[PDB]
Amino acid sequence: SRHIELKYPEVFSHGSPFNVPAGFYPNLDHVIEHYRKQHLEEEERKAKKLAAAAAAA
Amino acid sequence: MASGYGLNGGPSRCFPFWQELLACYVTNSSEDNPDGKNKCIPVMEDYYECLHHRKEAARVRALQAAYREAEAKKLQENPPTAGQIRNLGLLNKEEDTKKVHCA
Amino acid sequence: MSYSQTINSLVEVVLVLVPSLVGIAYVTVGERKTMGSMQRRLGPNAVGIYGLLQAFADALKLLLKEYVGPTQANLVLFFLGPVITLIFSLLGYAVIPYGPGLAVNDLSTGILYMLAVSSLATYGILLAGWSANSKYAFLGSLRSTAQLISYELVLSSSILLVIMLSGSLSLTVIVESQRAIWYILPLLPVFIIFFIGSVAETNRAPFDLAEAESELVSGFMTEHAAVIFVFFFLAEYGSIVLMCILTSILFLGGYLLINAPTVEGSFYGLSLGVKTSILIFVFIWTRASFPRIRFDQLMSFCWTVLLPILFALIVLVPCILYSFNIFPVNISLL
Amino acid sequence: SQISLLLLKEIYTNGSTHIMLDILSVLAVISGICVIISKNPIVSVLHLIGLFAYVSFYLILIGLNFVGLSYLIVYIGAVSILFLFILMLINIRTSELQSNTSNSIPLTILVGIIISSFLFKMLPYGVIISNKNDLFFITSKIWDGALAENNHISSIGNIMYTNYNVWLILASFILLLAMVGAIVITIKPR
Amino acid sequence: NITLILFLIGILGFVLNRKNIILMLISIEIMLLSITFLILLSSLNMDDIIGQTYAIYIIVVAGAESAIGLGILVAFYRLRGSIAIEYK
Amino acid sequence: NTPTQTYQFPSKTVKTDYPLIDNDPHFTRVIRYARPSDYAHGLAAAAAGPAALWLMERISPSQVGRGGFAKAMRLAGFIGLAGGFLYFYQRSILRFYGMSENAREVEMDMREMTDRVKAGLPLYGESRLSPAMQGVAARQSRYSALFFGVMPWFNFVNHNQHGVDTAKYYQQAERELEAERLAREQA
Amino acid sequence: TTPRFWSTPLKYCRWAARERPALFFSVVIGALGPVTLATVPPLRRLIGDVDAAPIPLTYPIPPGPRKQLKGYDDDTED
Amino acid sequence: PVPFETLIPYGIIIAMFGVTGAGMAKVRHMFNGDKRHRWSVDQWDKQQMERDRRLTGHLRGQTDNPIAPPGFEFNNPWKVXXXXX
Amino acid sequence: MSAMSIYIIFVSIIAILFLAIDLIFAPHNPYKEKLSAFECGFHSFSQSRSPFNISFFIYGLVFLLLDLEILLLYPFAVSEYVNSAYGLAAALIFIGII
Amino acid sequence: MATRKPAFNQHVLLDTTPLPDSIPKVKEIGASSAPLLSASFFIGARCKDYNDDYMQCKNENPGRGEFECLKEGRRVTRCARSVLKDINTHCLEQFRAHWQCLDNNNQQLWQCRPAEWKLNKCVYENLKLEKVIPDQPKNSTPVHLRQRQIFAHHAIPPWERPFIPGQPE
Amino acid sequence: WARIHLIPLLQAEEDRDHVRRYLADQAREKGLLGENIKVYNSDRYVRPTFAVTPSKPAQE
Repeated sequence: SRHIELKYPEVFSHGSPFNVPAGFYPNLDHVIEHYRKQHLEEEERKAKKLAAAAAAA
Repeated sequence: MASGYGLNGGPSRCFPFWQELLACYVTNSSEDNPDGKNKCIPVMEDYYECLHHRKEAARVRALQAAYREAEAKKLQENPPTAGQIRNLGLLNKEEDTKKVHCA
Repeated sequence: MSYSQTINSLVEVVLVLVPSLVGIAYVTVGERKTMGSMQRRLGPNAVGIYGLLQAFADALKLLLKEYVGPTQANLVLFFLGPVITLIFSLLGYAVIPYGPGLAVNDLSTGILYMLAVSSLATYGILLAGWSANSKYAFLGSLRSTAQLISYELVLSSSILLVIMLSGSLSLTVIVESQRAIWYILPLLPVFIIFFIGSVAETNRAPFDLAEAESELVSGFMTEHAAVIFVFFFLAEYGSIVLMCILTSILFLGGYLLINAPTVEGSFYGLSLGVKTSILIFVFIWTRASFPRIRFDQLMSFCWTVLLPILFALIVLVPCILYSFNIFPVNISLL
Repeated sequence: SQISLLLLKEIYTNGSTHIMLDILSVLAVISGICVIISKNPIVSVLHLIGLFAYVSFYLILIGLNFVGLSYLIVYIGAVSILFLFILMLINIRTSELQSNTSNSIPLTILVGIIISSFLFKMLPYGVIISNKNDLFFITSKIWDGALAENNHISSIGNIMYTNYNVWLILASFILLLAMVGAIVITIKPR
Repeated sequence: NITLILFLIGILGFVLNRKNIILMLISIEIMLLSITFLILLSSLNMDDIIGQTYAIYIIVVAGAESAIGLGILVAFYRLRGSIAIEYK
Repeated sequence: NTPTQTYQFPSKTVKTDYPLIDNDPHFTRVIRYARPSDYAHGLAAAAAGPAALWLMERISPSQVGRGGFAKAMRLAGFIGLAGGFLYFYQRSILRFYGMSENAREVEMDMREMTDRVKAGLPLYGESRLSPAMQGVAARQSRYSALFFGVMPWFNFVNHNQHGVDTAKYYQQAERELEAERLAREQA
Repeated sequence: TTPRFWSTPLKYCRWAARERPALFFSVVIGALGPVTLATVPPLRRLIGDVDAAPIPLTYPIPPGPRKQLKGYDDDTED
Repeated sequence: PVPFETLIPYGIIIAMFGVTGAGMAKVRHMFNGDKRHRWSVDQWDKQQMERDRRLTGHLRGQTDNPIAPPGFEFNNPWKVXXXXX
Repeated sequence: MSAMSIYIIFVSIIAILFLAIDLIFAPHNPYKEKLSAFECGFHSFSQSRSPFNISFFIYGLVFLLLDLEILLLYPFAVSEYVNSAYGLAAALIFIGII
Repeated sequence: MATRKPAFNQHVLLDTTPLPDSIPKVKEIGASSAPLLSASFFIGARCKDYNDDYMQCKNENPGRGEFECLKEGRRVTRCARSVLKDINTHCLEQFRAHWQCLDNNNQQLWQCRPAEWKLNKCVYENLKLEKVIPDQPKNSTPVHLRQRQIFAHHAIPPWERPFIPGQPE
Repeated sequence: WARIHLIPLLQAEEDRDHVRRYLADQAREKGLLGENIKVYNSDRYVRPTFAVTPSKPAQE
């Protein structure tokens, strides 16, 4: 793979909370949407596997 | 710089440029398409430009040589003295300000 | 501004240096006259009326006394050390507030500035003593190095406990913070410890090991004569007053009171001087009361008594602050 | 016709002169040389503390007041201790007779130029600036970023104990090993 | 630019030194100083407090190194009796 | 009372076998959700270290002086207690990390939290610390029991950044609020 | 002579106070900190002593949509 | 009895501190325009003092005039330096 | 020009002016016995430039590191309002290991 | 220009060029530092919405606030000129009495409490505006309404009383 | 809180100055360099690090 996935995607929440100029920080709503999708997808994937075992019982 | 923490306790001046490059990579690069990250190239040059300033150093060099060679050649009538410049926008120095602004 | 920058800077430096160098001359006469009273003596009373010209005769006598450069001595260093000690001792007066911000430099980090200037001036003592290449001056310089390995951590530890209350590192803000209470009341153990370290920091008795006359002949200054000796004396006595000022800055409210600007500014100046003069007396009283400690015992006293107690306060004091919701805001306010 | 650009000298509120950084810079290199070419280990260590003082004064003049004072505070005590070890572990007289030859000058020139040429490109535009049309840095003011301006010592304190506390914890372990190791190897055996 | 010049002094004062091991240990102190200076000067250009934080941690480990060095040097001297480095 | 946004912060997604409940659980939850097996294993692990140093003494004596072995027991006793508590904490938090079978934990998580919703109280509780300080705390301790072999760390901060969409709790409680009202109607 | 802590902790604490006071009382003063952190805050909030709100260190940007303000427009300038 | 000659050098030391406090305050009260000086100044105050020079010519001059003097939109100073960015 | 810069100048000129007077208006008559080392009146072995035991050098090593430790505590002192509880814990963890 | 604080600034650069006719002109506020601090809590009490609208616009256009929120900035300047005029036409003596004390007192509000308590009651009964500071501890009396100021060099006089709106003498 | 009230009318004046000089430089470049070269790929305003100055300060 040449694609790097961040070990720490929480670096998107970094930055000083003090002396912030207005409009200094970029709007990263799309990044949060992407990370939410990954969490929903992985959890959805996980819920569709432990139910197959219930079927295969 | 990339951290988000500057010298006055406020945020680093190149942090918005770093967050856009990270945002661009995460939201364009993927396993399905290795080449989405080519969208990140202009975003990457800007982060380096806010860090080192080579392109803004190059523009000011060009314009500054162009500017001085024009003002040097340009006709000169009367130089506004430093005292006149110091009197710009004062309370009772209307004459000095008008001379400075040539209005 | 109204007049020149350079002139304002000029007269402010003069108003700080000149009255301080006059104040240094009188601490030397005052110590000689104070111990004598404790010793049932008089002290200087014949060089000027009531002996008030004695320090000037001593000063003038030495600047007209022959300098000797020993053959065994590294001479450039033999002169460099006293010059370093004098300049870097007198620099410490450049951040003293004689009123709110009435300092030659109202620096945001004037406490660290004082630690840097004091540490650099002791290195002159070390260098001058070694440079002499005589046994007693060699033994004197080694004691001065042992002494700074003893008191420097003690002062730096002590001051960090004051900065936890003030939150500033600026000398005026610490004084302004004491309008709530003088720091000698809540920080009473720290005041004793800082005062003890200041006596050791100044090589004053009972910690006069580097220049002890009953063990070494003059210690580090034994080969030093004329102006070189006088550089080391002005450094020492100027250090005494400066450490008394700093102790008054950090624990006794500094300038806080116990044409119109002139009348008010005078009260700040007197108030700082009165509290400094009391602490100057405590030094002289201390030299007159106690025997000299042994240098092994001073190192063990700072390192197994003082520092262990100071580290435990460094833990305890912020725990009291968070518990009572009294961490100071670290913004610019006072 | 139109002036449109006014260069005015700043009356007050003006900064220092940048000439002094060139004075401190040359003295810092001069002093660095003398630390290694001097025949006596005490003038060598005297030049050492002078080198740190010039580097520290440079740091104060560029506005890095805490690190410059912190450098001078820590390296004066350190140099004083280094002095103490030269007295104990070096014969001063025999070392002042420890004359060296310049058979290593040709190596110096080659090794000097080759590293310097290679690392000159590694350093960035921010630093290589100011090595008849010069550039001038322009600064202005903001109010949103000035509501509570902190001092650099406070800006580091704002994060040294929360965001980057792992470095503090590791730092502490290095100091602990030095406090234990440096004593285990030099303690009087009894 | 003073960063390279200082770094070259400490590198040769370490490798070209024919006097004693305290001067060896001094020249390391010079190299670290020049690197810290490069990091401190860059951090002011990029508005980064992290570079000053990085600098402060190179000072703390540079003092830890010099204490471990002086401790090892004493151990070696007690047994060898000279910390002079010998050529010919 | 829907927040209209249930994933405020970007979080790391890990490929694990079981469902993720909380990547940064509070210390009280790790203790509360610990199974009786976790007490049993941690207690045995704490006993293992001084019992090991006892057997080494019995089979191969150290030939130590008169009071040295009792001193060594006190150190071995502590290190096993410290090592066995980290073992017990790690066993419960993995069920929170989705890295162990956690069917019991999921249901008692869905009950506790949906109770907090209908009570109107904050899911993860209230914090004296500032919102940014909470972030630093979440980013220092999330998934941090994976490093217990090297550096221990426990979450004592009530923060809202736990890596899970909170919609399922709200989406759930209202259904318990829908059925409660209907059941009250027929009375 | 000197007691051992693990044999008789109280006789050791008496000996440590009398014979090694600077070291022993360092441990008391230092330990008093974590005792302060565990007892003062609960009792302070018990008696209504409320920790103050954090002071603003950055402009407090209001949340929610903009308020659709009418007034102070360009026409009002003259 | 009281050895008052012993106390005279302490009276002189105190007076010199009084001279210094009196001197500093007067020369800065003069330098700031017959006005008490400023202390504990941050980037906000330094900027506000320069915005007073923009309206009055004196860094410490004050105007309650609600309207700016004409040309105030142009005298906003931009600082120029050769080296320390 | 700033008060600090002139302050440095004046203290140095005073260090020069005092020194210059003594270098000019005092007699200078150097001879062999005047220029010898002081040893209470008897000449002895010159051995101040040879290695000398220091019985307190272990203090100098530990002094080196505890200075680094108290300097690392000074940013906390000037940042307590923001460090608060979470930052206090790390400062206590650091001072406990030290 | 950069927000870095200069260390070697020996020169100043100006620009006589005016904003283009396409941008509406706004007369800038002419008040200096001491008057603006004495009127700040009255600017806030009248122009909060406009101040809050400017900043929310800038946070709505990151990196572009200077060029895309100009109308809001003109609105704040106009709103804040209204209070300055209002204070002038109705509190001129008290307003000057306060910000002059502030100029002599390091712009420290606690150092000029008797002048604030007079100016505030004049503003409250004339411009109907009232100083409000959020999240002040409820147990303790507000610091701007405390009779005794601990950090004031000159003690607040017993005769001078703090001003609370809605309470008579 | 007293500073927070002053911040928007002060930052509104600073922005008018910043936009007044940026627009002025954009004109001064199209008239001297023929066009406006781009230092930044983005449309975001960046506070100038370098400024063109005249070759001489006011005569005084």
